[PDB]
Amino acid sequence: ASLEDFSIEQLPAKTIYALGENIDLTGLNVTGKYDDGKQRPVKVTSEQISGFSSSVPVDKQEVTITIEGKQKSFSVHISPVRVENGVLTEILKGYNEIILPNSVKSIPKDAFRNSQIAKVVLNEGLKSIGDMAFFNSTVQEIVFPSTLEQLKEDIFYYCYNLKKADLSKTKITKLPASTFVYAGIEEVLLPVTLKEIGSQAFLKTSQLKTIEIPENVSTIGQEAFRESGITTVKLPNGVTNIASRAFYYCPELAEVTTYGSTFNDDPEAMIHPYCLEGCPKLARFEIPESIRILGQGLLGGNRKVTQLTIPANVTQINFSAFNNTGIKEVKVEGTTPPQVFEKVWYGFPDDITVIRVPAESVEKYKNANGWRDFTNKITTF
Ligand SMILES: [Cl-]
Ligand SMILES: [Cl-]
Ligand SMILES: [Cl-]
Ligand SMILES: [Cl-]
Ligand SMILES: [Cl-]
Repeated sequence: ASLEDFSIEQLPAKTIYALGENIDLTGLNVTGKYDDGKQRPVKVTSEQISGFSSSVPVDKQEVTITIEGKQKSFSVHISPVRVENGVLTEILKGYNEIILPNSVKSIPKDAFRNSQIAKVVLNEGLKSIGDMAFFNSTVQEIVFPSTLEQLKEDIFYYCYNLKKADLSKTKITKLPASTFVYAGIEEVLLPVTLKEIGSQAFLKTSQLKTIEIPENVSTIGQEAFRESGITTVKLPNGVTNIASRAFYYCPELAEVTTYGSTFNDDPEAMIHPYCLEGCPKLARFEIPESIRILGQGLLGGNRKVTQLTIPANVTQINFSAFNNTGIKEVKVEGTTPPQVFEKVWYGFPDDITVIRVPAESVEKYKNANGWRDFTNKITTF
């Protein structure tokens, strides 16, 4: 009935510790093999443990289990951070890479402000990141966890070396205002839970090559992609609010395309004024199916977009919406002409070639306010 050997069946759930944290054996499962032929679970306590210490940072620390003179080891990692009541309260200086312990529930405001770190691996269990958390940090790479649900503003503001932000597995519902202003991000992946992009979130992201807006986003904040380096944009059809100057002065923006079957019935749904003004390379522009109103000067100054389709949901086109453009051919899909509330519309260019509308609606369009200004250019699909 003497112990002959023992096996570590399951390691403790916590193997990444903050400085000054005691070991936690929850989840540790040890099986003992005895001289009477029986295998039994063995209760492991502090009395059977040696080699644990969270006094200094250690990449790989060997923790030994001793039972009846027999020994087996497992590794822990001591991170150069302090955590109080789930809050990351301190970060030691001079560490190029930090792996957050399992105990971090929140990162407070300015935690990594002006940090010289290269890489941060955020932990499973992390729920929120506070204001300016990585403001003007030299951080090059961040591993985000599936439990991240809340963000405050200006987190990666001035993060010139942050090449990528993969948030696709997080649960965030809002990307706050000014998240990546002047950041060096080349690519950003957003989760299915995302509903809105805050104001100036990608302001002056000169290296951001593209953007794919995920399926459940309804709102794109004011000047969200102003002066970004984005070459292409993908929008779900369920987008209802594209705020003013959202893609303002994007010098490399070549196309804005829509996708999917998402649809939101919202009477305020609108592409707000001067949304894609100052985009000279824009040559393909598509409107999401959920849009109800087309604001003023949406493509102001552009000459490369020659074709435009007005989706069937559009019920209103505002003053001088598309007149200062190179649009030659328009397809209006609605059987009821979009309403014009202006006496002088300036809706489309005087140099337009054709407006194609449903065959059964040609007379309605020819006699409708605004649309009647282009009666000579109105024909069927
Ligand atoms: Cl390091
Ligand atoms: Cl670390
Ligand atoms: Cl916002
Ligand atoms: Cl709806
Ligand atoms: Cl215009």
